[PDB]
Amino acid sequence: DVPDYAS
Amino acid sequence: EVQLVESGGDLVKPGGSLKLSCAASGFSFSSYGMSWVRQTPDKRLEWVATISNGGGYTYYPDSVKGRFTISRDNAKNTLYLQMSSLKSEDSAMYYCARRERYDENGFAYWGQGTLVTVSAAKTTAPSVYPLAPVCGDTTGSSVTLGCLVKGYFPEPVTLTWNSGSLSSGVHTFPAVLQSDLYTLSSSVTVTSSTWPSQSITCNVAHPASSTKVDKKIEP
Amino acid sequence: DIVMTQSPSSLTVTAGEKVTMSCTSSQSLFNSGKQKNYLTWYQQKPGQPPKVLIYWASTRESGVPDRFTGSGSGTDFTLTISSVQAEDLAVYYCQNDYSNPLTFGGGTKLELKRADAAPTVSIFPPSSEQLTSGGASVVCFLNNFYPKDINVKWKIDGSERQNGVLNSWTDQDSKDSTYSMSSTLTLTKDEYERHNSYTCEATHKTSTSPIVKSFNR
Repeated sequence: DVPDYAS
Repeated sequence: EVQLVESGGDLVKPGGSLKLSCAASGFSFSSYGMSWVRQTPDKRLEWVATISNGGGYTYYPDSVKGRFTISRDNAKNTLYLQMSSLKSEDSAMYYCARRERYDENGFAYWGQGTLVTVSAAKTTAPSVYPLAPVCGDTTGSSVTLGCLVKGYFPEPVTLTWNSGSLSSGVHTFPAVLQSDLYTLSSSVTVTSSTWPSQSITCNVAHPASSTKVDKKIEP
Repeated sequence: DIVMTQSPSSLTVTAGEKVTMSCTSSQSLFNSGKQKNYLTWYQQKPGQPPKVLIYWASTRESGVPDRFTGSGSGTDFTLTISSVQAEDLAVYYCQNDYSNPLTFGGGTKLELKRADAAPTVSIFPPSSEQLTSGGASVVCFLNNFYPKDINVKWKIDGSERQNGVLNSWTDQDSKDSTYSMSSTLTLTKDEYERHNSYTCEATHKTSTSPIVKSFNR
């Protein structure tokens, strides 16, 4: 569980 | 087919709570993050929350930070949003949208929307008024007549001219909010050889109070 | 936050012609690593949610037509439709999709060019049914005109009435590309019973002088 790319 | 269907939108008292649901389909729900994106009545679009694919990362704008919480159920394929301490600025269409973790190419998949209204108003059925032409303007080629549907809450209202059979020459103007209550207006144009020989009755329906009102334009 | 800006707000187009919309972030949306700008363009037609049109500023999505192209880098972005067809009269949004918070511009909304037409103005006194309940709303309609910018004034016995008027404008009618406006002046029956005439005065480029509609009691 990856973070969000716009972050 | 990716399907993201929302539920829950309603009338809420300001300083209340509401919990919407987004049920996703045609993909593996867990490999993608999600967002809630809302639309206001001025068609201003804004982001509300993002939750990553395993619910281990959540993201909020300052507006909504500490008032709403995005959460998911990966087993049940369902995404949620618990709204609390609802102000009237949060009345909007709430959309769930997928974050495209693989393509990183924007909001490709949106839902249908569910609508929240945060208002301390009360159901009030309207006053319909017939607006009958006046001066010697009256007879030319066309006479224009109307209906004033003043002071109602909530929406919708269905307005017709003679039950739907008079659609040519009709103009229904948007509702405007003037402190909890709306007002709507319509006009229809018919020849001088049509009214007052024929009769026109504006019919307004306000389902939120079971009101059915027929208003005849008469001179 | 990266605030986004769209200009123009409305754009009048003729079908077959090229039309250009601009978008501006306050901060570069340039992903140095991936080497692309993370700016997306959306199209929403009424009722529908938005639709993805171009992503990574310039990459046209699948099934989107050829006539749409995204241009620009850093802070200035430009959407082009090159033979605007009739099915493009929609609202177009640009989006910062680089850093959360994700921000949307205000939209540029296409409307269709058509000849000028003058408002068909009509005034209505209050209904006796209304007037029974103590209210006096006077209604004036300005139906079927083009271009969209009109101004209305209410006068009661020649004086300008400022407060008490409510106005509701419509969108560009589908069938004939025109616009319509209604103006209600709402007063008390008391007030209404001491003034003898009510005039509705309106100005539009079609007209040198304001258009005057009055009734008397």
